[PDB]
Amino acid sequence: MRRGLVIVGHGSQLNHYREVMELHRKRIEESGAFDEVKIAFAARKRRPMPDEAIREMNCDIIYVVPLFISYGLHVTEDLPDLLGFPRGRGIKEGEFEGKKVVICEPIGEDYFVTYAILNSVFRIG
Amino acid sequence: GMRRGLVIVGHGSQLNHYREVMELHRKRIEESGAFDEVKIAFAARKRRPMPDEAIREMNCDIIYVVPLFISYGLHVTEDLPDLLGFPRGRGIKEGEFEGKKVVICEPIGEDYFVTYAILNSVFRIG
Repeated sequence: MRRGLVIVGHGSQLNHYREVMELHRKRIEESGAFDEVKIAFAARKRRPMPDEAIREMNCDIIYVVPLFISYGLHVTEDLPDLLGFPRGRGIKEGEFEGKKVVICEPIGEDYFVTYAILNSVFRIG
Repeated sequence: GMRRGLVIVGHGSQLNHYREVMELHRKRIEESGAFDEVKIAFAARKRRPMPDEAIREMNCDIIYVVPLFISYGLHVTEDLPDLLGFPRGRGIKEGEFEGKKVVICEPIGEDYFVTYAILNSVFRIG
């Protein structure tokens, strides 16, 4: 099957943020775990918006991952509104111009982010 | 072996889930034993505790201040160093704050652990 990923970020006035999104895009695309990998933004009218990434992708299922720490306003309101998806917390399985689309949970709670905190001190790799 | 502390510095939210995420990271690292002390603080919209207050509560040689942020944005390059009286800009920053050694570390954004966290929002292992 063809499985898609869209990474949805906040963006920033400073360039580093977009550059970080492109870094994960490239790392994940070159791994081959998904057939298609794109980035999108969910704040400040930043482009691409999630709908623009999704419309370009020809996949049987597309996962949208919020690159955000918590269930806040951007994740529970801005992102769902942008997709026409339900507001609030939790994973959301939906259809979007006849494609299957699942918004995932924010990364914040993951043990890998605990480890990223540790590794900001330990600098392993 | 030196007395090492960690201050995790976050953005916060008008909703509750950010504070609980911060608390969960603090609690995980406290129980792991990796550091002598772990505290949380905030670097947006006058949120509390601020980094200066977390540090003043700490009994350590060195304190590593870790930005819980994706990038070197306005919060990382302006708010966080202003709240510490450190100069603005990119990069790691090491100095002293009222007599204790403080290292502002890099934000977590570029870590391979963030790439894997992205993968695990999909794969949901653990």
